[PDB]
Amino acid sequence: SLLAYYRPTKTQFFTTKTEYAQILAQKKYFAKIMALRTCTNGVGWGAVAYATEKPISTQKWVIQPLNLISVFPDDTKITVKAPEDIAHDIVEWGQFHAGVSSGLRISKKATGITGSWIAFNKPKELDAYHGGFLLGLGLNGHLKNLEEWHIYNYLSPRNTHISIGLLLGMSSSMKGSMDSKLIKVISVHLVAFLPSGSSDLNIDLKLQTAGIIGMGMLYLNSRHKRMSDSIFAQLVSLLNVNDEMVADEEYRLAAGISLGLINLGAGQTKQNVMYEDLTTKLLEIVTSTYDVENDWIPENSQIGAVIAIMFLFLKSNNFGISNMLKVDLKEILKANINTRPELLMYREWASNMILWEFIGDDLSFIMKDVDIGVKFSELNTDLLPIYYTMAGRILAMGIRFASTGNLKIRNILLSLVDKFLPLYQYPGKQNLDFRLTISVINVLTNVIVVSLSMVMCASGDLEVLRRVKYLHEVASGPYSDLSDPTAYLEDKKDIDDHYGKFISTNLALGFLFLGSGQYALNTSTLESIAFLSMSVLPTYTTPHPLQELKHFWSMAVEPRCLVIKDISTGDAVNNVPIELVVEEDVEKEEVIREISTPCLLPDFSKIKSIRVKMHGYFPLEVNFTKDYSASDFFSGGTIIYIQRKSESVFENKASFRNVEDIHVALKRKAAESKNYSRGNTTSSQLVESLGIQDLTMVELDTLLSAALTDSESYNLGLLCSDKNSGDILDCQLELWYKSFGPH
Amino acid sequence: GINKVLDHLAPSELIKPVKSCHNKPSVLVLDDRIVDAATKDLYVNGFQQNPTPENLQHMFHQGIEILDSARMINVTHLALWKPSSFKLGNPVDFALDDNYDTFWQSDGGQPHQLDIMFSKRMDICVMAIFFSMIADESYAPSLVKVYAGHSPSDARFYKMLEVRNVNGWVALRFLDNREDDQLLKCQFIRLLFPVNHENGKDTHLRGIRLYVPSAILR
Repeated sequence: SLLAYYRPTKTQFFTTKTEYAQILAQKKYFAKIMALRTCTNGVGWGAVAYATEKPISTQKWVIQPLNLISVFPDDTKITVKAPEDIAHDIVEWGQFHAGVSSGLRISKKATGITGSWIAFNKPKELDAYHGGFLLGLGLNGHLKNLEEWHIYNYLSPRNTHISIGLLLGMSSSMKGSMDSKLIKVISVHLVAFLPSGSSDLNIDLKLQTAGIIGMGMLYLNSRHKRMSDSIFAQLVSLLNVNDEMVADEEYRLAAGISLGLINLGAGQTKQNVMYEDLTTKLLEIVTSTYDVENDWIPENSQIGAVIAIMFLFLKSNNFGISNMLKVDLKEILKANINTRPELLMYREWASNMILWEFIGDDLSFIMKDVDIGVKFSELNTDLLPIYYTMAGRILAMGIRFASTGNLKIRNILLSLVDKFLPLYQYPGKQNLDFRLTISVINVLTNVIVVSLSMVMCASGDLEVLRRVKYLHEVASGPYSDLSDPTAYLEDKKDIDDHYGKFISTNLALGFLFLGSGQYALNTSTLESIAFLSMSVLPTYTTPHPLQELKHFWSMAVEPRCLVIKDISTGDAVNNVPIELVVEEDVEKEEVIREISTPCLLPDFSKIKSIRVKMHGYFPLEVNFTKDYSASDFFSGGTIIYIQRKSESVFENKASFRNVEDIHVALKRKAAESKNYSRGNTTSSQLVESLGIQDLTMVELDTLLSAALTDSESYNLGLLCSDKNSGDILDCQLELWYKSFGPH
Repeated sequence: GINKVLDHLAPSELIKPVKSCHNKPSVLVLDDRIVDAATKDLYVNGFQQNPTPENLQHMFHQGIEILDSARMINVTHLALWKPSSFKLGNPVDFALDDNYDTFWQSDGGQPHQLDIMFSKRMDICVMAIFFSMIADESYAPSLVKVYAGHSPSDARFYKMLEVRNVNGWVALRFLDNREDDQLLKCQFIRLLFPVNHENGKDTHLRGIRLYVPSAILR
């Protein structure tokens, strides 16, 4: 109810005023804020519904349009309209996000989704919904070979959203095939890669960023020099927009992630010369200090260089590169410091990910080498680097323990979020130093909630929900309680801040309930860390760079849900206790973990044995040795079936080997009475009435009926003197009766 | 120790007094007909018919000398500049040449932009602008808004400047942002000129300067 978007949204408003006009203005302000929320619920609804609905091919898809109409407890409906109430771009950006959610809802293994199907579902009028929907199908892996007929039909209008959706989705569908017929299309799109001296053709900057991210992701694991060096030149070089030179942070971030994704896993070298040359060039970019601002190497490429160096040596444990990348707080706080402070977060995050064996789970790793060391404890810009320091360390920490769950990490983040929550969005003393520091606080608290959600994904935890609910509700800010274009920009800054605050909390809400809780993220395969790290990129500040990438974590989501089914009946059996053997995410020996049946077991490679025990079905225990792993065992399916024991009269011939506890007998009697409430009607009672309960006794009674030749006599003696059997004492008496009884 | 440094980093109950900011953007008075100690600090040339252009040149030079007379460091040439648009007659060089006769002119949209990009974290203390109401009335800047930030991404409003009659250098030291340092600490400064006097279209800039703290053989 909190996260749904297709319906009026319940709102809470403070309005600590009595005048009617002032109350109406705040309600209208809250309505605008709620419109931002409705726009950004795309990120959340994608994660809530991953593979829920299945397609029928013949059936026609439908996309519910954004409602963005808020309802107050007074039930005086206020409707937001564009572009009067909110920025115009925001509404169809949310439409694009909702479309991406709608496209991803289709399952991966669904068949029949060919190039004709999308054209069949075309709305005959291009809009943001269809571009997003197209992106969703492409991202899931359905646009493997899309026909060239209607690629031009889609791309003929210069609309950015459909083009962005088409480029990203299709590139994600092939995902590393190095096909010519498609890489050439983006090559046409990208202006800088176009042959030099050609007359400039109008291409939107966001479209260029969309094309370049698709190419890098298209060239995944390709290790192709002719493209990587060109991509590197793209990061360093300068662009042309509207016939005037422009330097874009957005485009350079895309170039950095592009270079990192193409050459993923190419840094574990002990090509090496050329990799060393590229590595030292990127390090030169990130470490160069310029007293005078050079035109073609601004600070905007620092994040891209840093992000590029992230993917070169991912999961390589190269201490030296991390040390030259990792920044020491004690040294820098002494100095004046240089470069944009936001680079520090990315640098330390990169350094921590390189050493993919020592990501500390304790507050000491988070709180390592941090001290205010100044008399003025009031919030000042001098202590921004430590906030960015904190942000990077916790982000690496959260991604490291992704979906595996833990208690100490959750508690530490709970303490951190409880501490950092009150300061959030508090414009008390309107000072630029204070305002910048608390904007960093907003970024930091967005990171802590997202990271806390990342570690506890798919569990439906209570306190994480408690914190993410609070961040979601209550706009706060300058309005409420806690020259015309100039006013437009003043309002635009605040509304963009609210949009950035809303995307983070929506991501946490979606991640907490991923695929209705039965799907979880994967961090085993090398490229999975790449997509997970790529999608969690904190871009919450203006202008929210590379937002359309936020819906990519779907590459990392995979099942990992274990349920038990019966064999004879063929139906599911639930609510049976399961004991689990794990490594406790450490080198410790073992801890027994008791869970219910529909529960997400941890990663298969870390599980050594699993057993099922419950009163009724006989137990099944399997221990996984080095030869076969849990992943290989569950490769056929994540469901293991169990056989049903038998309550048979023939089993209890004469003596009850079963303990037959009084407690379980009473429970069984009550359970049978429940069905009876909702007698000689069973065949077991019939055979009991017939008196042929003892199989061996009746057979030997028939055999002894008459003789008693020597061979069968010795045979009956042998069964009587059996080492282990059932009604031996009963058998002994009949021979005595047959031998020496009345006749 | 860990908890206390977090509390110093994140003071929860210590900072927030009442949360009752008025939130309106503060407006600075630039008029030169009233004599006050605060205006004399920000207005240098002194309060005064309209002077002839040669008198304007004379007082232009005297203001430059007076501003440079005090213990100061000029880093105007230590940053990257990118205006909204040129007009192919005079780039920002004639704005930064410290010459009254020459000037820079933009030509384009009404909300004119002047971008100041820094290479290193420099702590600017005194912001100097020269205006000429009588000499350039057609292209006189009437409304000025000065931004601040560490990057083009995080540019934020700092102060307003309304122009009525200022034929001289204007000194702009910053104290609201940081009372302890009495100076501004940013890497990104941009200026806006959304409207001119008597409903003008374009805008000149006679002078601009940035201030920071810190016999022979031929």
